[PDB]
Amino acid sequence: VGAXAXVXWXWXWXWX
Amino acid sequence: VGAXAXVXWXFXWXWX
Ligand code: NA
Repeated sequence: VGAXAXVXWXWXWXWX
Repeated sequence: VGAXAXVXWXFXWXWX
């Protein structure tokens, strides 16, 4: 849990 | 739904 890649908040593919 | 900022897959903060 923290910063980098995976899932959650920020840039890439999903919803916003 | 798609690419850009928000929740889902990618970079930033959350789970690896
Ligand atoms: Na995200």
